[PDB]
Amino acid sequence: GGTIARTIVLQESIGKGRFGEVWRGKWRGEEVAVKIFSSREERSWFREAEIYQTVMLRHENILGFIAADNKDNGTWTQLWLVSDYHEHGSLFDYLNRYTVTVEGMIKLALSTASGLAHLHMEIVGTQGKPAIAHRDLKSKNILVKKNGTCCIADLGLAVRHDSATDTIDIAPNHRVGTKRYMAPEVLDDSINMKHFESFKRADIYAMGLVFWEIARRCSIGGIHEDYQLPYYDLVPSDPSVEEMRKVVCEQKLRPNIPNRWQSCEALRVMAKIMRECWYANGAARLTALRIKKTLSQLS
Ligand SMILES: Cc1ccc(Oc2ccnc(Nc3ccc(S(N)(=O)=O)cc3)c2)c(C)n1
Repeated sequence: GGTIARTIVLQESIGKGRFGEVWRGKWRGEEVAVKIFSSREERSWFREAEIYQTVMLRHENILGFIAADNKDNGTWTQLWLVSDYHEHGSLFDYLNRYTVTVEGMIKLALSTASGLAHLHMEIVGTQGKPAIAHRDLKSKNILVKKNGTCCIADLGLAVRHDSATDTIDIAPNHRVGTKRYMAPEVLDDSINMKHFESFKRADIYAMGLVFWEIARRCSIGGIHEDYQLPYYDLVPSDPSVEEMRKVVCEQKLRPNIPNRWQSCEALRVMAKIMRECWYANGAARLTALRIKKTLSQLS
């Protein structure tokens, strides 16, 4: 019989995501995480399985993928994505629960940037990995390991670049990601979707907003800021594209960078990075590689 879903016992409901219900389960004694999709969600299940099975994807800062599989309970069929299980949940959950040291902030920002750098990087060869842009990077799509480093997950909305023919592996649909985290050029539809670099640039804007989320919780001498999502001060919960666009593109606002942060060297390097991810012109933004180097030198 099958060697995956067949032998997995589900233990705890984690919650309903955009696509896929998440569960914590047990696989030959080991804790695993399982995304369950229904048969009418086959497209999203397949696409996410496809991305995670990209040659040479595995990296310690991308979620460790185990298998896609089917499970027939006798009444209906379930479509399964199985992965490593991370007890701390998302970077969102961790930043709400906890404050971090300077050491902790740098681990979270570095590991995240290393994950994105791996995604973005083309590796030549037959086993060579295609460049990949996430398209929905946000604190809820990044998980926190026990060792205090991040890994990027929820790769269902990702696009892959064929550098041989300069084509993207899907016919992309405008504005698929989380509205709050969409880059300006996404919010106003000026993004050139027939340029793969444009997708990598949108990811960098989103990562800047995530770094901001982290930096707020770095507690030095007792001083830290409460957890907020980006633009908590400017837009409602569940903001519309129009609400986001009026703030990010018309009023040209970005999350606030507190005075406190220029006191410390680490927060000053982080603050400089945020601003250099938040340019309205994607071309001027830092690359994930360049950000990885900087946080490596800082650490
Ligand atoms: C392919 C796949 C399978 C499962 C999965 O879900 C996971 C994977 C790894 N770790 C977790 N852990 C986790 C634990 C708690 C919570 S929370 N926020 O509901 O407490 C969220 C995620 C979930 C994801 C994102 N992708």
